[PDB]
Amino acid sequence: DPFQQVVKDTKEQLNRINNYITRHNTAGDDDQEEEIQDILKDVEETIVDLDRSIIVMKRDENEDVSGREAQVKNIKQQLDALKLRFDRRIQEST
Amino acid sequence: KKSLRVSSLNKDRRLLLREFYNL
Repeated sequence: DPFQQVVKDTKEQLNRINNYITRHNTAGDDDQEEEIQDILKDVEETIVDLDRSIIVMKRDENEDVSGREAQVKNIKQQLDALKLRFDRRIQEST
Repeated sequence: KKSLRVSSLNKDRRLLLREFYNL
């Protein structure tokens, strides 16, 4: 299933950046700061893809809409948790 | 050197996107 695959890719991408923030508390590498901002943007747009997939799939008599939109909610919460860590972290020095 | 991007993620995104019209 391609949707479940993206859902998994995204959680793991999010986690990867989360782990990085935990190991490099210091808001430094302008490179990785850009790279992190690039990936997070990519994720915002990936979540629009997932949401879109659900909307056009609502007629499909198998598909588990409510079970899928619940997984997208969760991913939005995860992204939003991390955008906060990132923003908080930037206000810590240099 | 340090590497954050997940492998296969662009490719999986393209599969999901290609399914979008499939009806």
